[PDB]
Amino acid sequence: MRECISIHVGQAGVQIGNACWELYCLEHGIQPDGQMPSDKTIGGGDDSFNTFFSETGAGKHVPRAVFVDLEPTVIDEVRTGTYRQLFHPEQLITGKEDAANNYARGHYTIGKEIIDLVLDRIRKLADQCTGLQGFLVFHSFGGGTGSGFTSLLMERLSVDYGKKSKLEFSIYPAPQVSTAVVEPYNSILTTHTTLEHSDCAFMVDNEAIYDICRRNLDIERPTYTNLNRLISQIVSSITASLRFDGALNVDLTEFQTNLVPYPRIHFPLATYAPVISAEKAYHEQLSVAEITNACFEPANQMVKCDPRHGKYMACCLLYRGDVVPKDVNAAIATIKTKRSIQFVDWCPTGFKVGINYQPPTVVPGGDLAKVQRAVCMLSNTTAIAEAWARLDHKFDLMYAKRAFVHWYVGEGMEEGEFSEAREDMAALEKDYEEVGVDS
Amino acid sequence: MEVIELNKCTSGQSFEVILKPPSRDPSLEEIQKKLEAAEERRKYQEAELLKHLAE
Amino acid sequence: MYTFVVRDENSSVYAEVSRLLLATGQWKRLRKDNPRFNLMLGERNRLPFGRLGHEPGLVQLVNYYRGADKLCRKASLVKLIKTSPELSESCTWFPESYVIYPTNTDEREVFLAAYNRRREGREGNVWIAKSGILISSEASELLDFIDEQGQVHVIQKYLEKPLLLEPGHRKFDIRSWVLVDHLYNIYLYREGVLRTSSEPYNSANFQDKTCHLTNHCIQKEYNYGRYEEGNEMFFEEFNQYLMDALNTTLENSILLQIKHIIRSCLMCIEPAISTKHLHYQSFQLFGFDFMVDEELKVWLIEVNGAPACAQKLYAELCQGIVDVAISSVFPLADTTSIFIKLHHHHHH
Amino acid sequence: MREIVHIQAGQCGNQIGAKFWEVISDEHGIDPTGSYHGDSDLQLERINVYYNEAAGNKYVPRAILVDLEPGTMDSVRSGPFGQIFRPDNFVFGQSGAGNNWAKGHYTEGAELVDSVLDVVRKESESCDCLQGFQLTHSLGGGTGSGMGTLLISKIREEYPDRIMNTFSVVPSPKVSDTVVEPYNATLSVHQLVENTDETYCIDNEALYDICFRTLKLTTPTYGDLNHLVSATMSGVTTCLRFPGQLNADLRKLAVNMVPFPRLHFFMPGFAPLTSRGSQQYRALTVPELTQQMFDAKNMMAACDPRHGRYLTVAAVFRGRMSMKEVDEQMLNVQNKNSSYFVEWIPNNVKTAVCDIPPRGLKMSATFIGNSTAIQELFKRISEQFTAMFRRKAFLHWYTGEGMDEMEFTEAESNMNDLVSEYQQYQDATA
Ligand SMILES: CC[C@@H](C)[C@@H](NC(=O)[C@@H]1CCCCN1C)C(=O)N(C)[C@H](C[C@@H](OC(C)=O)c1nc(C(=O)N[C@@H](Cc2ccccc2)C[C@@H](C)C(=O)O)cs1)C(C)C
Ligand SMILES: Nc1nc2c(ncn2[C@@H]2O[C@H](COP(=O)(O)OP(=O)(O)OP(=O)(O)O)[C@@H](O)[C@H]2O)c(=O)[nH]1
Ligand SMILES: Nc1ncnc2c1ncn2[C@@H]1O[C@H](COP(=O)(O)OP(=O)(O)CP(=O)(O)O)[C@@H](O)[C@H]1O
Ligand SMILES: Nc1nc2c(ncn2[C@@H]2O[C@H](COP(=O)(O)OP(=O)(O)O)[C@@H](O)[C@H]2O)c(=O)[nH]1
Ligand SMILES: [Ca+2]
Ligand SMILES: [Mg+2]
Ligand SMILES: [Mg+2]
Repeated sequence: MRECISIHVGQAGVQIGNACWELYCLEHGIQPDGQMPSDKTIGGGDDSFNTFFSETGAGKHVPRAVFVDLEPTVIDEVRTGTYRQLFHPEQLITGKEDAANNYARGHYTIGKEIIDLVLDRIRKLADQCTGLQGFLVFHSFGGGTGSGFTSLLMERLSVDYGKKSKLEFSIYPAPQVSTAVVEPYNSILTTHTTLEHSDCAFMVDNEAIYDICRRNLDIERPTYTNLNRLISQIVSSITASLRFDGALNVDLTEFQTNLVPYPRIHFPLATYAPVISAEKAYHEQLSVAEITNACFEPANQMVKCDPRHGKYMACCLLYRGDVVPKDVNAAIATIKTKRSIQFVDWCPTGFKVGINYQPPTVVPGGDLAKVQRAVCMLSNTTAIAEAWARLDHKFDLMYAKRAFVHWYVGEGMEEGEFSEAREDMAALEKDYEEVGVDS
Repeated sequence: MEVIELNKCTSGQSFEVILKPPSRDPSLEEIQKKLEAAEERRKYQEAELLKHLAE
Repeated sequence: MYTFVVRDENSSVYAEVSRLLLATGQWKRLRKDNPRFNLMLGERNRLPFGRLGHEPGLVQLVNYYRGADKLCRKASLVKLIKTSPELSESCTWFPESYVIYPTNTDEREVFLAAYNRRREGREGNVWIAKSGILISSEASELLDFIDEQGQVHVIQKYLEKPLLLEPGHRKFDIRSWVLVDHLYNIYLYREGVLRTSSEPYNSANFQDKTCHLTNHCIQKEYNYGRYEEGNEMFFEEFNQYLMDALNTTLENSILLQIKHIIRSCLMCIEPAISTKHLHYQSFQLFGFDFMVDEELKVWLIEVNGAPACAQKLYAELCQGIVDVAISSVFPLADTTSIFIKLHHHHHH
Repeated sequence: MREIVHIQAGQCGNQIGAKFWEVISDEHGIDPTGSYHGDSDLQLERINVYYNEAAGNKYVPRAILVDLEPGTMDSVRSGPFGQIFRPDNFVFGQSGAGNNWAKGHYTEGAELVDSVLDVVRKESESCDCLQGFQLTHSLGGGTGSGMGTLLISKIREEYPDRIMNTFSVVPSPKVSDTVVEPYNATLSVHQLVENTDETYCIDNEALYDICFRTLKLTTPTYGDLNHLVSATMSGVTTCLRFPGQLNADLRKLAVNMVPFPRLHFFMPGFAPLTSRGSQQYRALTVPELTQQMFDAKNMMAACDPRHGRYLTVAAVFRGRMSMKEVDEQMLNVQNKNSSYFVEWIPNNVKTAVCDIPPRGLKMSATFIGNSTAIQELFKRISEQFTAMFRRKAFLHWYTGEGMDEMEFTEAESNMNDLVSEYQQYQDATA
C-alpha cells in the first residue's frame, strides 16, 4: 500500500475537492466525524482506502489532502462546514488577498511569499507516509491562484519529490460560467509552465459539464454545486482503482503507462454515462451495450471534440455496478463494427477494462439518480487538441493588441513569457496533428 | 476477439481485450532566480513611480 | 436576424448564395473573424471545425462536412473504395485503380502484377494517371512520369470504348450536383450537365487530348463551341438524343446507375461524417463526375468537394441551397422542388 | 472584509457622497444612529467593505468629508444621515476655492491636504486588508477638481499598490454657466488619466437630458440629477457589497474592465430610470431591463454607443428573477449586435445577479461599459477648452496662483492623445 496526496488549489480546486472528499466518505462508509464503523484495524491499516486516508488512535480517518487558497472565503467554508472535523487545521491554508484573476500575481507576487509554507505542510503529510506514490492536483486553468500558484507548486514538487508522479484534474474555462476575460492568457501560461511537470492531466471543460447538466439533469441554469457533483462522480470513477481492491490502474505510474505513450501528449479524454436526473419519474435501466455506446457520443464527454477525426493511442473502460466481461466484449464487438475508431499504427487496437461491482454512490438529495451500472471511459485521442486550438485562438486575438498585458507586466512578468508560452502551445498543436493525421 | 490478463476478486474484475495488433527540470536555484528577477522588476517600476511623484 | 460570415472569396456558388441571403432582408453578413454567426461559408483549406459549435445561444451551421475530403481526393477515393466492405474491391462501377507514390501502403507490385496479367489476354491495356495527366499503354512511361514529380498519383484503367455523341464521334462526361443537408438527406439536383469534347474520338492516338479530356477549359483552348454553346449539353437535349438515337431514356439508361453510385458513396461515409449528434451542423455541395461507356454502363471518375456550377444553372441551384440547406435550419418570416431525394430501404 | 476608504470632496462630491451613504445604508439596514435593523444576513456579510464596527454594535461609514468651505458640511452634518459619520472625519477650511483648480490643487488646497491625509492614514491603519480608495467629486469646480486630484496624487504616493477609483462628474453648460469649467475639467482629466485605476464618468449633460426628456421634469434641480447619480452608484458597487462571483473586489473589477491602463473611463447605465417619489407600480421584465440598460437614453454619459465599440462591459441585475432568462437576454443582446463589441476581446460582457433589489423597485439593472464612444465626452470638453485657450482667455485667474501656460498645453495634449487612443481601438480589426 502506497499513499497519495491530494492538493486542491483555488476556488475551483477547493470546491471540487469538497465534493470529492464528500463522495469518498459516502463511498467508504466514513462519517462526518471521521469514524468508520466498518474498519477493523483501529489506529492503522494498509488497506486500499488508506492510500487516501490516514488513521488516528481515536479511530478517525483523515484525508491526505491539503487545500490552499490565497484568500480565506472558500476555505473558511470547509473550516466550518458539515465536514469540518475531518481535516486538520494545518491542512487548510489561506492567504489574505487573492491573485485577482491574474496568473503573474499568483505565480510571482503572492506565490513567492507562500510557496514555502505550502511545501512544508505537504512535507508534513509526506512524513506520515510509508511509500508515497505522488500527487493529485486540482485547480482551474482560469483563476490567478489556480493557474499561477499551481504551476509554481508543480515546479517545486518536481524538485522536492522528483521520483514522484503528479496527476492533475484541471478545469478548462467556459464563458457561461467564467469570471474573467483573461482566462485564455492564464490557461496558456499555466499549461506551458506545468507541461514538463505533470505526468497525466484530466481536463474538464466547464462548458461540457454545463450542457450535460442542462440536457440530462434538466437543470435550468447549473451552479457550481451542480457542476461539482457531476465532476466528482467522474473523478471518483477515475480514482476508484486506487481506493478499492483490483488489478487495473492501481498505482499512479500505471495511469501514465496505460494512457500516455508520448509524455507531452498526456491529456486523456474522459467520457461518462449514464447521467440521469433523480427527478425522472420512470427510467428504463440502460444495458452494458447502451452505456458503452454512449461513451463514443461527443455529448457525454468532459470536453466537446470529435474523436472520429483523430487517432486513439489508448483507451480504458471503468465500469461501476452490475457488469460482466462477456457483456463488455459483446458491446465492444458491436460498437467497433458501427463506429469510427482508428488507433495510431504503433498501438494495439484494444481496451483495458476494469469492473467494480458496487454501483455509483450518489449524494442523497442530489440531482443524480442511482443507476445499476455506469462507465467512465478514458481515452487518449488527438481530438482533444481541438480544445487547445480554441484557447490559442482566443489568446492570439487578444495578444495581438496586447490587451490586458500591462496587468501581467506590472507584476514582474515579462512580455516574452507570453510568446514563449504561446510557441510551446503551437508546438503542442503540431505534435497532436503529427500523431493523428496523415493527409 | 481476444481476452487477456483476466484478474478477479470480490470487488470486481479487470482485463484487456485486443481487436487488432499494431501494424531536465528546473533546479531550486533557477526557480529562485526567476522569482527574484520578477520582484526586481516590480520594485523598479514602483520606485520609478515614486520618482515621478516626487517630481 | 440571422448572421453569416464568408471565408472563401473565390467560390462562385457561395458568392451567389450570400447575395441571395443578404437580398432576403433577414440575414446579415459579419466579418471574417466575428465568431457570433449562425452560418459559416468556409474556406477550402484547414477550415477550423474545432472552433465551431461553442457559441452559447447560436445554433451554428457550416457548408462543409469535416472528413468529406476522403471522398474528394483521388488517392483517398481509391483507398476508400478498396477498404470499405460496403463498396469493396468488387465494386462494379469504379475503374480498376491504384495508388502510386513516387520513389524519387503503395500498390505498384499489386498494379504491375495486374497489368502483366492483362498483357496476357492481350486485352486493351490503356491506363491513365493524375494527382498533369498522362495516358499511355506502357507500364514504364507512366511510372516514369510519376517518379518525375513530387506529388502522389492514382493510376486508373482507361475506358477505351466510351459512348460517343453524333454528329462528331464525340466523348463526354456527366456532372451531377449533390447537396447533403444537416440531416444527411441526399439531394440530386434534377439538372446535370454533359461536358463534351469537340474533336472526333481517336481509337489509337493519345498525344492530342482535345479529344480525350472533357474539361470545360482544356476545350476552350482548342473547334470549341461547334455543336453546343461552351461544350455543355443539358439533360433535355441529351434525353432526346437517347430517345432518337438509342430508343431509350436518360432516366432508365443512366440516371438509375447515377443515383445508386451517389447513395452508395455517401451512405458509406455517413458514420464517419454525420453531424447528427454534434454541437455544430454541416451541409455540403458535391459534384460527382461520371463517364458513360458504349453499353450505357455508368462509371464514377471523381467527386469534387468544392464544385462550381454551369452558367445557365447558378440561379436555380443556389436558391435550392438556400431553401433546403439553410432555411431548413433557420426558418424565414412567413407566407416545384428542384431536387430528387435519394433514399432506398430494401429489406433483406 | 477587504476595506474601501471613501473620500468626498467639494460641493458636488459631498452631495453625491452623502446621497450614496443614505442609499447603501438603507440597503444594509443601517439607520442614522449606526444601528442595524434588517432581516437578512446578506446585508451583513460584506458590511465591513464600507463600515467600521464600533462597540455597542454600531456601524460607522468609512468615509472622509472634505471641502474648502464650511457650507455643504454643516448641511451634511444636518442631513438625514448626518449623525452617522465619524466627527473627526469632517475636514474643512474656510475660504473656498472659487471654482479655481489652481487654488484647489496648489495654494489653498495645499494648506488643508495634510489634515485630510492624516484622517485617511488613521482609517487605513485600522484595516485588515485595504482594497483601496474611492472618491466622489465634480471636475468643473475648484475643490473637488483641483484639491481632489491633489489628494489622489498624494494617496497614490503613500499607497502605490492600492486601487484608486473615482466618480467624476463631468460639467456641462446645460447645468452650469461658469465659464472656466472646461479649464478645471481638462486639468482634472489629465490627473485622472495618470493616477486612477477606474473612473466612472457621470456627465451632467446626460443627467440633465434624462431628467428633462425622459423623466419629464421641466425644471430639474440638482437633487433630481443626484437621484440618478445615487441609483447608479448603488448599482455599480453592488458586486463589492454583496456575496458573489463576478467583480467582487476593486482589483478583479479593474482586470475585467481595463485592457489598456489609460482607457479606464466608464459609461454607466441604468434601468429603470425613475424620478424621486413618483411611483413604480409595474416591475420591469428581464427583456425590458436588458433593452433599457443598453439604451443610449439610459447612459449617465452623453455618448452615442453606436458611435463606438465596447471593449468590455459588466452588467448587474438585481431582485429575484430567472438567471436562465438573464442569460438568454444577455446573449441575445450581444448576438443581435455583435459588431458593437470588439472581436479581439472574446467574451467581453460579464453578468452578475444579486437577489436584493434596490429600495422601491422589484427589479433593476446596472450597466458599466468601457466604450470607445466615451471619446465624445472628452472631445466636447476639449472643444470648449480650445476655444478659450487659443486666446488665453481667463488664464490670469490661473497664472495669478503661480501656474504656467505650459501646464495647460500639457493637459490639453494628454487629453487629445487619450481621444486618439480611443479612436485607434475603435478602428483596430483582427
Ligand atoms: C437661476 C437659474 C438656476 C436655478 C438654473 N439655471 C441656470 O443655471 C442657467 C440659466 C440660464 C443659462 C443656462 N442655465 C444653465 C438651474 O435650473 N440650475 C442651476 C439647476 C440646479 C438648481 O436648480 C433649481 C431649480 O434650484 C439647484 N437645485 C438645487 C437643489 O437641488 N437643491 C436641493 C439641495 C441641494 C442639493 C445639491 C446641491 C445644492 C443643494 C434642495 C431640494 C429641494 C432638492 O433636493 O431638489 C439647489 S440649486 C439645474 C440646471 C441643475
Ligand atoms: N467547475 C467549477 N469551476 C469553477 C469553480 N469555481 C471557479 N471555477 C472556474 O474556474 C475559473 C475561475 O478560477 P477560480 O478557481 O475561481 O480562481 P482562483 O484560483 O480562486 O484564483 P483567484 O484569481 O485568486 O481568485 C473560472 O473558469 C471559473 O468558472 C467551481 O466550483 N467549479
Ligand atoms: N479512367 C478514365 N477513362 C476515361 N476518361 C477519363 C478517365 N479518367 C479521367 N478521364 C477524363 O479526364 C477528364 C478530367 O479528369 P479528372 O476529372 O480525373 O481530373 P480533374 O479533377 O483535374 C478535372 P474535373 O475536376 O473537372 O473532373 C474527365 O472529364 C474525363 O474525360
Ligand atoms: N450633479 C451635480 N452636479 C453638481 C452638484 N453641485 C455642483 N455641481 C456641478 O459641479 C460643478 C462645480 O463644482 P462644485 O462641486 O460646486 O465645486 P467645488 O465645491 O469647488 O468642488 C458645476 O458643473 C456644477 O454644475 C450636485 O450636487 N450634483
Ligand atoms: Ca484501519
Ligand atoms: Mg479566488
Ligand atoms: Mg463649492
